[PDB]
Amino acid sequence: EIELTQSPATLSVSPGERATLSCRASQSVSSNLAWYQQKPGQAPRLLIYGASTRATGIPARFSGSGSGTEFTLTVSRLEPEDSAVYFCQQYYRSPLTFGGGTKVEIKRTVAAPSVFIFPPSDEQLKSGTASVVCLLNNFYPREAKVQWKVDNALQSGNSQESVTEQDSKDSTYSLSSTLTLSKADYEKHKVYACEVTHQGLSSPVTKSFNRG
Amino acid sequence: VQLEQSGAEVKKPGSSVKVSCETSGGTFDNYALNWVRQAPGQGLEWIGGVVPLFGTTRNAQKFQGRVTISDDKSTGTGHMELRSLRSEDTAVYYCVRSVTPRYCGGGFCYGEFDYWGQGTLVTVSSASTKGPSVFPLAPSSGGTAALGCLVKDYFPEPVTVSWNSGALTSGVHTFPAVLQSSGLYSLSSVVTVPSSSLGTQTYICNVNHKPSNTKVDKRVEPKS
Repeated sequence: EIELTQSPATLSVSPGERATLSCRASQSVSSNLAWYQQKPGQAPRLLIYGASTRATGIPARFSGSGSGTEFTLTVSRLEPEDSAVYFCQQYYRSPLTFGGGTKVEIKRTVAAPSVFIFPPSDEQLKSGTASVVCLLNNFYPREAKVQWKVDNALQSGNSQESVTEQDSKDSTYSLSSTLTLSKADYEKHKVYACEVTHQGLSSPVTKSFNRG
Repeated sequence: VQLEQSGAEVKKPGSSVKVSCETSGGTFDNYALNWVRQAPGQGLEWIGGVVPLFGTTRNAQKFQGRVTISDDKSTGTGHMELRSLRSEDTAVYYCVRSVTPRYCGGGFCYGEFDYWGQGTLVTVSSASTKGPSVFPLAPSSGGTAALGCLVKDYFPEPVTVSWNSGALTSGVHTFPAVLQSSGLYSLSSVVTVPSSSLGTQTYICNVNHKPSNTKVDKRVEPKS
């Protein structure tokens, strides 16, 4: 039941600065701690076993520190490859527990999205549904607003969207809003558009297509 | 020098699942096989382990009487079995090997988790599996273009995609599946490509969905 509490949960730091995570055991694990790094998609990779003894093939930018009820993993001069969630685990006594982790965004210069709109396929329409897709590629800060306008009226409740984890080279994000309609409702309306507000665009951006 | 786990199974609630850990390369000096799971977007949860050294086992109480962790001395591989499966067990499972111990007490040995496997997603659901349908995100316009593939209405995760049978890598973005109202997932993969490229260069997306043994390759060309 050794509850490990990782604080803080979110971090955004500028490249080449210094990120500092803390793991704080509830009941003194005493030097028997580990720090794993999980990049997007990938399995975890061990960084630091013992309190602060870096594992094989890890660069020395990563440093551990701590004993008993309080620990610290710090990374200096951050590369963009270091965008990851960071977990701490104890092995003092069973059962083995992990912290909830600490996602770390790597800051970069602001970048405006490229926007692309994709009309549904003629093949999909023979099914009985229609799927319009808006793509905002390679952009930063993560926050963005994507609004769907059909027949020029604003849409609500009929789009989902999903965003990538921060890219590990450029430090950007990419996003896909998908608007879904039945075939019939899609054939009655003519003009389809997604309006994109982003901190790196002086004013909103619309990409549109007229059916036919 | 790395661990290889079985494919991603999907089991109905109340049944059992077995996950393996063949070792690419040879076997290697290690003392422990453990398993840790990570639910969809959650953190890590230890499941249990063997230490053949002492012939002993540890589990978490979630798994008491439900789990069995095996280490074949010869092959250097571990199968792992989890019975009486709940919807709550749906997660990615990780094989983990440890090389040298760091504390032994009470008949078990604990250490660093030196080596991790690729991960294995087992989904527990009475829902029937359905494989995807794949439609093209064709492009149009004079500089860089963007084309894609839409993977719709498939129930068990996961779904992997690649472009030109792994040939194309740069500027590819494949999005986190979103679960639809229907109860099926949907996913989109795209890639940014020079405008001059089209017509000449062919673009095909290859999407596998092993829980249904279906792979579909889809050709993506600009439309007339």
